[PDB]
Amino acid sequence: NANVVVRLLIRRPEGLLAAMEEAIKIGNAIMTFYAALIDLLGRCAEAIRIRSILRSGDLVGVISIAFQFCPDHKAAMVLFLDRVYVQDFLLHLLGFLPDLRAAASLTDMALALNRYLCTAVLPLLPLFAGTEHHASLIDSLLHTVKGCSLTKAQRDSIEVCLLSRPSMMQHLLRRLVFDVPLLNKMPLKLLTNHYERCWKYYCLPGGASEEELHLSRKLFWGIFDALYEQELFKLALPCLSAVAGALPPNF
Amino acid sequence: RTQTGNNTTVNIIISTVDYLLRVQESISDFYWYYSGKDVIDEQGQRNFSKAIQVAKQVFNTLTEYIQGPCTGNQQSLAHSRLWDAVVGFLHVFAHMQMKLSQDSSQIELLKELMDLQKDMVVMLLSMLEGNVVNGTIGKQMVDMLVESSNNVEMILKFFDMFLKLKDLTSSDTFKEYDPDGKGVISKRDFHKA
Amino acid sequence: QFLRTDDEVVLQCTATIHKEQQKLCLAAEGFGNRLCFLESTSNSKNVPPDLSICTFVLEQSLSVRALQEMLANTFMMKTAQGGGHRTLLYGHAILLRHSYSGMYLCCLSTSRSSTDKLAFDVGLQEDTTGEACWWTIHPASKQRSEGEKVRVGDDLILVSVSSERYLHLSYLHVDAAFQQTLWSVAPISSGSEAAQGYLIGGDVLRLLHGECLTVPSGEHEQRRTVHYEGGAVSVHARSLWRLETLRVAWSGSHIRWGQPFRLRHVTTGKYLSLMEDKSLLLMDKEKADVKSTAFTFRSSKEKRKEVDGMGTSEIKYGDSVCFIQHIGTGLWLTYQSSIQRKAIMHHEGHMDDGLNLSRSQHEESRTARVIRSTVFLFNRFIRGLDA
Repeated sequence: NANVVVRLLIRRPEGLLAAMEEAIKIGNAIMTFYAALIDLLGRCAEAIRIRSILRSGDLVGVISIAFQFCPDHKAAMVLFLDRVYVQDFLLHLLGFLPDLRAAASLTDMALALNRYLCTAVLPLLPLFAGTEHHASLIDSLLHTVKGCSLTKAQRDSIEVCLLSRPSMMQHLLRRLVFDVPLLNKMPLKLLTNHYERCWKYYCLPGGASEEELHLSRKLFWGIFDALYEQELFKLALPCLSAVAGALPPNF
Repeated sequence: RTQTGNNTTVNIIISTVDYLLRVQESISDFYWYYSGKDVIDEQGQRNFSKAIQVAKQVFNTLTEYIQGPCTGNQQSLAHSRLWDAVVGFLHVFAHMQMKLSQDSSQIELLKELMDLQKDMVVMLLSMLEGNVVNGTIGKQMVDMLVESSNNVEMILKFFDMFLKLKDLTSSDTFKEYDPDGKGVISKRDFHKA
Repeated sequence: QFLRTDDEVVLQCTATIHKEQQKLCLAAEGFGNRLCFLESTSNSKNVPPDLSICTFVLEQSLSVRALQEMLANTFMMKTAQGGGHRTLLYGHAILLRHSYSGMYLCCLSTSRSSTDKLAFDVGLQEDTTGEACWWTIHPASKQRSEGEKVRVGDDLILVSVSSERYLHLSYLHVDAAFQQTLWSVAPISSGSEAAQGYLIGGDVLRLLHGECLTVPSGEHEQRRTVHYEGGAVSVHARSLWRLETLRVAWSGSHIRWGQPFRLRHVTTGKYLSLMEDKSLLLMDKEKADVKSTAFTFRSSKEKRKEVDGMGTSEIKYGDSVCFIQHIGTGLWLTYQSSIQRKAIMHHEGHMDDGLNLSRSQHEESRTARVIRSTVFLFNRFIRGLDA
């Protein structure tokens, strides 16, 4: 059905892309209409020979809806760009900066915030912008610290942290240590349990902020003297202490 | 052919010629689908055998259309466009026979397509008589059979190698070559003799 | 009557440019241009277009499934695959070849036009590997069927197999859009075509005396004089002559008597422009009227019209002598008198008009059109850098 529909649409589509990006001021039905068009065309993965015709220059729409009513359109563009189409060109689009900006602003926002959680699972596939992206992800997780969808958001966050370089990861781990020691809330507890595994991954290869990591390990041991999700966080806190051993070897 | 009495004529034979042409083209399409996988599936078997029955029935019509040697029907259908489907069925025959022979379970559908070849040449032999000496029909017969003449190699190899198969498998060094005199012959020794 | 392998034809549109039938045909350049472009035949009487940079050869004709089987084998092309000569049915997929170059018609990935987005452009690549050089044929007439024979003179639709886009007449350009465009097929030279040693229309060849008909050499006039010369000037390049009739269709038929002859000289690219007010001269393409330069040949000196086929194998090369009669004047090519023996068109001629005729070879033309392709490129280069 993908093949049949795509051939009939190459027969009659009926520049559309550039002037499509106009009437935000102005009528919403044509905007959502071309959003529906790109969402339909994003529903198809020889077939490669017409994937060329799928491939037959939409990054203008991608970038124009990457940051600018709204939340259907950027979601449709995310679906299209994900299905049709490295990692540094992929992270060039940093889209989620305005989302992580307006995350903590407590209902179209309430639509978009739990909408673009599943969007952020799609970038799961060494300069400063990665550190700012990790900071914005920690900020949106602090806006999460819905909730069941925030669990998938946190799993994507742990996967993006385990994807990596490690210096920007340590710059984000500074924020993780400065945040998680206060709540030691359960979302940040599992986030620190994941960051302990990230430090366990970077321990042997990575062995100023190591003194802060040792102080955070001692503070986590002291907060473990206060006695669930905190039980699993304390079980992974043994990996945090071992990573402190092998690594040194709302505002 | 004509319906002289009615106002608008209808030449029903040319219509069913076109119908056979479309049937043939889609049989060729079925061939191109199974042309790569070559281990024919039972659903394709059960569908395609039924299609062979369809083709057999319409060749039976085309026989009994011109089985009485009425010359206007000869002049119509000989002029008619069916001759592409002739060549196409012959292609289908030659290129099916190989993998139909090479496979054990496909002997049923081989019997089907074999039978269709039989009805094919029945229809051709029926329309292939009305000749004073040569005939423009005879011209066109010979010409498009020569136009066919690549796959003819395959079907004649097929026939002779299943024919003097039967002939030579009673000959000098086979019938006694088995110890029982029964045909429990080993296949490498069979190849050798 | 129909089309098979090696039936070399043209692809021509009839555009309605300002409500006039602009019968423009597709010009395949090659050898300096990978693209394609158009070539009008409306003023064919007075601006005679070239044929040789416009034609294509029906190389192959197969179904979709057979082509995808050829694609499944990722040479020998399955021994033909097909015929024979594989008489054309609609819905076959075909290969086309610019016969002068040896290129093949492909769709581009580029955007070398307006663009006017994702609808590609027209290329001429080297090798038929991959999907870019295969062309579905569809009837542009619901009255006619797919699966029946491709008639002479069918305005039809050609769509790619790689890009699967409609071969469209852009603006004046050609592109792989999603919108249709009619395309006429005229049997130029077909098929087979016809037997050797025979005079075939649309052919580059020499012009022998029994000694040739020479042009002055390099650094001359714009070479406009016409002379005889003996010796190995046949081996020299500038002794080459390409014939054209006024026929567009069946232009690559045989050469029979008394028919029009638009003598395009090869190495100039010019025309043998008889200005019988003065003498036999040489002028450009936009000059060349019929009654300016179109000739007819008689077997004798003393002195048909149309056949829609190859015609008879009329004139051979060896034991053959033609005699040049202009239509508007009836003159006959003799000479006048370091062989710079000036040839003239004269009302009578001597006994010294007994021309023998020799053909050329493929690589000779493959050098020859390349020569002035290079020349007209670097004249642009010279003038731009002089600017």
